[PDB]
Amino acid sequence: VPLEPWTAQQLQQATQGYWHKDQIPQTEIKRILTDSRHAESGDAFLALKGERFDAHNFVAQVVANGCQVAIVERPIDAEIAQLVVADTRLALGQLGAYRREQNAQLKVIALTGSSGKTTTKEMLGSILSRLAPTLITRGNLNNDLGVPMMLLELRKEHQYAVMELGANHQGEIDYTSKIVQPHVAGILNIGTAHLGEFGGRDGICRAKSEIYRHILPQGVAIVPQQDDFTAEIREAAKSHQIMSFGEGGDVFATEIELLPQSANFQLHTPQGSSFVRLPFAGEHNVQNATAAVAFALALGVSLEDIVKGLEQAQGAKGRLNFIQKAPHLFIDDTYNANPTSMRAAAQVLLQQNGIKVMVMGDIGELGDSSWQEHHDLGRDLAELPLDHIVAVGQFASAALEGAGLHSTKLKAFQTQAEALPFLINLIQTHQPQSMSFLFKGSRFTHMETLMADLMEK
Ligand SMILES: Nc1ncnc2c1ncn2[C@@H]1O[C@H](COP(=O)(O)OP(=O)(O)OP(=O)(O)O)[C@@H](O)[C@H]1O
Ligand SMILES: O=c1ccn([C@@H]2O[C@H](COP(=O)(O)OP(=O)(O)O)[C@@H](O)[C@H]2O)c(=O)[nH]1
Ligand SMILES: [Mg+2]
Repeated sequence: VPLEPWTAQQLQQATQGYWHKDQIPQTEIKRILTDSRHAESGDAFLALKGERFDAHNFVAQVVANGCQVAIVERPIDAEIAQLVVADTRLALGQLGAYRREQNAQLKVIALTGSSGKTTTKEMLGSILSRLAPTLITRGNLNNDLGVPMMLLELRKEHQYAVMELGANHQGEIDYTSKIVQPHVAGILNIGTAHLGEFGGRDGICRAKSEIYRHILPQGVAIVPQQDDFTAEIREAAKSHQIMSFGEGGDVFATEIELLPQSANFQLHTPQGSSFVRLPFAGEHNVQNATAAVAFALALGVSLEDIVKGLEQAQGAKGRLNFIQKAPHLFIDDTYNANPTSMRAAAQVLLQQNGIKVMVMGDIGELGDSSWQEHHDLGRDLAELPLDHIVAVGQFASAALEGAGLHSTKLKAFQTQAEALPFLINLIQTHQPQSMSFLFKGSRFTHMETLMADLMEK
């Protein structure tokens, strides 16, 4: 915020809807929201429906709260101006697309990939915000509804927009990218497909490849040079000018030095080279950095400004955020977690100093291997130079059993409420000594709360 307001005319024109009983708002709309709990005077309540729910059911609530404007699929019997449209989900997409179009001064990026989307997006935001007002995706608003919701936040001051697209299924990326109308778009990588997921990895590649379809004239397609699908992705982008990142590509890194909380490397590009002291840890973040560089070069940003942007960029919440507290270290890497990611984080914890204790949560999405996965993990993780391995969750016992000849190193737990005391006690268990805490786990375990609860102590 703030938000550039809408006039009744603009709302009507973008959706081609009609004002119920000719009741046209005489004041502008300051905001368009879908949450009936927050709609107030000046807002336009957009009623969405879906699997087992229909926000049209809550229109009386926004009316009671002062809201006098709503965007609906069917006229409701209540005292409120109503812009009637055929489909409110499509109308939302049209409102975002219309605002995007009205902001002709924008240079737009759209990116996707199986991993590193948010990090790369943050890196670009850092680079571009140094130059001019820039709007980047917030949180996970990267789907059919999220993308347009973000575009509603565009303002005349914005010169750049970095839109993250997180869809993985056929036709989804075409939908959101068409709304976005990017000048530069591309794919970071193609990961693994869900167990039994229709299409497999090939399906993810075809889905994400839809991101090249609506690149504007004289635009640029960014492609990953080191991915199992590089050849297929290059073919999909053949109708556009191409720039690549990764080994053997246009933008790549050499002499990488992985430091405890950062990474050093020599950056190579068609616009020259430069050393980079990247304030992010791990090789994956170096790869994300190279992608950000390619995306930025495609927008005409100088190499000098790109490096400056990278060196002062900050990671997203829950993505390896180093929090130093007294002689103790707290690495908040709770955003999400998977098979690999969990073992990778363990290492980063090792590269640190003092007493290493990895507070992990449930890795949620291994259907039946939830026991087998956590079993082997706790086995290999407890086999590392790690000191203590606190495991919280329903499959925490699966890790304790897997520990095997390392059961004295791992102590399972069902809840944070039960584990918290163990960490507080384990703190003094080592008297005044430095300790490195690394909190990981799937998004639903919200391990950041436990970490916050332990730090607030
Ligand atoms: N290039 C990469 N390859 C593989 N994993 C990565 C890469 N960059 C980051 N990660 C891993 O992905 C996790 C999330 O990173 P990030 O939020 O940037 O990705 P994302 O693609 O936005 O996630 P989501 O799919 O939920 O949108 C990190 O904790 C990290 O382990
Ligand atoms: O009771 C509800 C359920 C959903 N929504 C809105 O409708 C959107 C889409 O909901 P859906 O269940 O279709 O997808 P989800 O967001 O849960 O993935 C959400 O982002 C909300 O903004 C709402 O207003 N009330
Ligand atoms: Mg994301």
